[PDB]
Amino acid sequence: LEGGALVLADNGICCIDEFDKMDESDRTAIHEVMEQQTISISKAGINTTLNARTSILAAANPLYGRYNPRLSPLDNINLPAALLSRFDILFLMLDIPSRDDDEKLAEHVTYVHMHNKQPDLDFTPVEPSKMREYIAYAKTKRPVMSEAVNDYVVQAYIRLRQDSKREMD
Amino acid sequence: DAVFGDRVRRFQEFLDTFTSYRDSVRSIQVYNSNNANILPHRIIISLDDLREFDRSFWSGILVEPAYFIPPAEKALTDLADSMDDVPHPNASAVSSRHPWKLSFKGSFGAHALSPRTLTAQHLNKLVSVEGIVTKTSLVRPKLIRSVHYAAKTGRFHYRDYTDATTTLTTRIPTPAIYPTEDTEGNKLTTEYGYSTFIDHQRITVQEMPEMAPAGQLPRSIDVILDDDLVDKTKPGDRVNVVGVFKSLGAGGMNQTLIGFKTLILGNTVYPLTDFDIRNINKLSKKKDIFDILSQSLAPSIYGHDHIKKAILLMLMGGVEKNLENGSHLRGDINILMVGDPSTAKSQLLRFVLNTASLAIATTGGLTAAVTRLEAGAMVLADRGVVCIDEFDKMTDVDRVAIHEVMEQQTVTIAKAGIHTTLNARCSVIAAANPVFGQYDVNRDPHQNIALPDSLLSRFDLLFVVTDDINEIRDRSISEHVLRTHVTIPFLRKYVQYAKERVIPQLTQEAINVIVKNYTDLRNDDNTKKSPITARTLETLIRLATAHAKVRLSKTVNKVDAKVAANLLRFALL
Amino acid sequence: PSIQLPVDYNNLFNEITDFLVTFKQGPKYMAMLQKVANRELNSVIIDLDDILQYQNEKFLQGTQADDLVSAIQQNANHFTELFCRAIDNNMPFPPNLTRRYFLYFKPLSQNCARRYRKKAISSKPLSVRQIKGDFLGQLITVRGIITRVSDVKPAVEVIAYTCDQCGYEVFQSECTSEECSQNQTKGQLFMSTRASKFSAFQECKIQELSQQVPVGHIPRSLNIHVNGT
Amino acid sequence: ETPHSISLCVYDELVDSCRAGDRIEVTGTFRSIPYKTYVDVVHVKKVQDLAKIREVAAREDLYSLLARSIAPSIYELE
Ligand SMILES: Nc1ncnc2c1ncn2[C@@H]1O[C@H](COP(=O)(O)OP(=O)(O)O)[C@@H](O)[C@H]1O
Ligand SMILES: [Zn+2]
Repeated sequence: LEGGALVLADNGICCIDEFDKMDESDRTAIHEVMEQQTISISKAGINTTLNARTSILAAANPLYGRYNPRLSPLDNINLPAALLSRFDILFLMLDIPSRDDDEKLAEHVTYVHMHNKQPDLDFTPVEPSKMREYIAYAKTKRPVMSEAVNDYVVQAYIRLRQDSKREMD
Repeated sequence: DAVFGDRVRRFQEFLDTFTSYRDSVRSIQVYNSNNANILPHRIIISLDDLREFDRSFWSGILVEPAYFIPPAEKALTDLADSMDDVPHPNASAVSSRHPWKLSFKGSFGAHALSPRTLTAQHLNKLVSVEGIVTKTSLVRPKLIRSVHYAAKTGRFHYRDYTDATTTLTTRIPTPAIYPTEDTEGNKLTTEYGYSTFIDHQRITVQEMPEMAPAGQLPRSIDVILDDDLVDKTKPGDRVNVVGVFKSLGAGGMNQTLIGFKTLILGNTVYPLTDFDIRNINKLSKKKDIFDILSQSLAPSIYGHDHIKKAILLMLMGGVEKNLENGSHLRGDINILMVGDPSTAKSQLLRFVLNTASLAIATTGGLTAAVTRLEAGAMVLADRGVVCIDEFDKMTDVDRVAIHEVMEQQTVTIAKAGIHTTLNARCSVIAAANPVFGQYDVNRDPHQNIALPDSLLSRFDLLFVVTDDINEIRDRSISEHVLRTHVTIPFLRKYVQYAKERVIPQLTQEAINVIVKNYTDLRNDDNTKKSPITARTLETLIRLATAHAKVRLSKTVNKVDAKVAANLLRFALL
Repeated sequence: PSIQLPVDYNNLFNEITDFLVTFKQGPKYMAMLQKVANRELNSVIIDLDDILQYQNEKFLQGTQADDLVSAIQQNANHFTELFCRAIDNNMPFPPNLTRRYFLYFKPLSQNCARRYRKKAISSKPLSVRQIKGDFLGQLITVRGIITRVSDVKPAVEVIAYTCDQCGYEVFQSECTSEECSQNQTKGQLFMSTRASKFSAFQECKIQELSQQVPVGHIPRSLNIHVNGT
Repeated sequence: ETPHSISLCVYDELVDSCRAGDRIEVTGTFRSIPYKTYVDVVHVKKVQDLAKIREVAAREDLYSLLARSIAPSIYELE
């Protein structure tokens, strides 16, 4: 076996920029990786399965290049519902010009290129070396929730479940 | 032979009269004593010092390396083992085994050569070769000295193995099967852990296409790397190698095209005026310095002053920024040109190849494909500028993969198996023509060139140039051609001086104007050649830094932002 | 030519046998040999920390001893058979034909080496790029990712032959035994796989991790041989 | 056996018994000659809880229980 992008990222994270340009042969394989964490290959008489335990983080531009406020959101993606359903925390970072928001981002970026520090002075972020250890240590835990919040979830789910029926139409 | 000892003594006298080499060895020994990692047994000897002390020994090394360098090797090894006590018994018997290698530096004179200038008259001599590394092989150790032990006797006997591929002089063929019995007939024991090994690798240095003559087949040389310098350069590196250009095998003398296998036993690897400085700095003090360097960009081509200005700024380039977080920031500027033909599109594109210190001119393979993986056209562009014509002819794979090179300035191999990251610190300039034969100004460039906005907008400056049917343009554009029926070398020195000796930095005063103009651009709702995003803010920083390169100042001033903003609006309006 | 290398195996073998018998957990390794004698254990896992502790105990008492810990790391191939000889000398035709045990070593723990003020090299995780030819014959630790795993293959070490003319067993066509050598007629050698020495063998390729690779290069690979149980 | 596979040797009246694509149960001897592990095939084959089954056979919720048992992690979908 010669490991590709997904197989190498086993027990890791795979970033896929420009995801909207992916072909059907690319995205169809993504479904099995997203859903099953495995890759099944049946070629030249070989029938094997590969471990594909990966976290998929995809960032892509809108289908029509950009977003205008008059445009509906679903028209700005080339992806069907099945892929969007397999994603979680599906973000949509629209850019809207604003004299009070572009000013902050411009000031943030211009300080990054001016000095070797983040613009914030009251907060110092954790260095990556310490971040890696804490994340690794945190990853070792296996929390289990209580039955009280277990009943809470089924109420909040129904709350969110019923709303989308009105929202979609 | 007795003369061998005299030649050894000359190197001992050479070391005595130049304390710098031996005190450096003592400093190395002290460093090794403090760690008792261990530094290798190699020092560098300047040829100029050897020439000034003993020309014959210096000339002897160059002309007869097999008869002059081993005397130097023995002299250095003897001095190293005798300058101090080497007190540790067990460690001395192993660590001091390694002979002390030599390396050469300085002016080579007639022997300063290239793979093409190198000829058979220079064979069996020491030469310095400058070229480009094409490919390398796996590092493997060379057996030097073995140690034998008989169980019935309890004493050690050692055997050496030498061959012409590492030995300067052609010794009697040593290699054979490993022995099994000693002189007494007792069965010997193979002590793997007490044998001495030296790593070995062969590289292929080639004459650069930058200097190769037209219509002639290439010249290349095989270089052997040993011991510590066995891995010093990667494929594509511009390297300077000093070694013994030596032959191997036989040219069919025993048992037709077969020639003697000439190659270089490399022993040293170095990867690659005042009056000019007094001229570059002096001429920059006039008030109109920037316009002078914009005119000298293909002066026979009329008009297109702003694109010439943009090309010059691209040549100067910005400053890639790195942080303690490990971040890398874009510092290169990319330009794309669009419109109807017959407007000197390829003429200026050709001119860039004739001006930059390093440039690659190709056409729409771009990335590394598969195994060592071949270096693509964009891969070979590191630290250079890329000139691509027929930019519309890019395939689907090229169009989707160029995104990383355009912005991140990195090339990432993610093919089946090997994964690696390759530097792509290159500025990209390209030109394109409308598919439908003629350009339509009533429609946006995305609707004409058919390249997606996600690709067109990645270029910092997008120029749409169209020859109007106006007679006044036709008069000047024809008269300038008919009229054909500060120097360029100085300009190229100016670019060489500016890109290396000055690194401008930002200042809040420039930020006061740069942020203000970007805020205005985001606020201005008028139609423009590209929708304003944060990329323009980075472009302004690069353009202002690029102008500071021209002014030869470590800081940034108001005029640097004023020019950067003005030109950016020109490419947008 | 010959040179007097200051490596006296006679002193070391005395130290190895002394360490085997005297070093308490009764003795740790003698108890292991008792387990091995009753076939309870197949692999003898020599701990270099145990030898280092033994040297420390010897040093603090003022008793003279050699630096056996460093010697084992430097020439680990030779000491593999020496420890077997000491073990065979104290366990409760060539001996290898009947040895049912396999010998292995585990490196010094960095906590113990730092505690005893020594620069351990055995346990240092090394990438295949850092593995030069100078470290040939040394005991080293390689850190990387496995890419290929060869299946289990038998591996012969000593081929055993039988001669019908004299009945002797020859261990490696015509019998070279003393009876046949003196006699004018010599028996034909026939291979016997039952008495031959066989071992389980596999080969695995290790490859560098991503952070170990300098920019612009390719992740090299190294070959690992696995033997025994 | 699995995608591994090893070579087998067949002798005498055991020929004309196996063709490509068939499934076989093998009883044989494991050999090795220089390493070349192979099987001296000695035979070739090509083709209390009974009351506990009856106790489930005659029950009334048989179909529902079997259907439910297949996917305990999946609700309903009878
Ligand atoms: N401003 C100009 N000054 C001088 N020559 C020009 C100018 N504009 C166009 N030309 C001439 O028009 C020709 C067209 O070349 P070019 O436009 O680069 O080809 P293409 O349109 O195929 O890219 C060139 O040979 C050049 O000499
Ligand atoms: Zn016999």
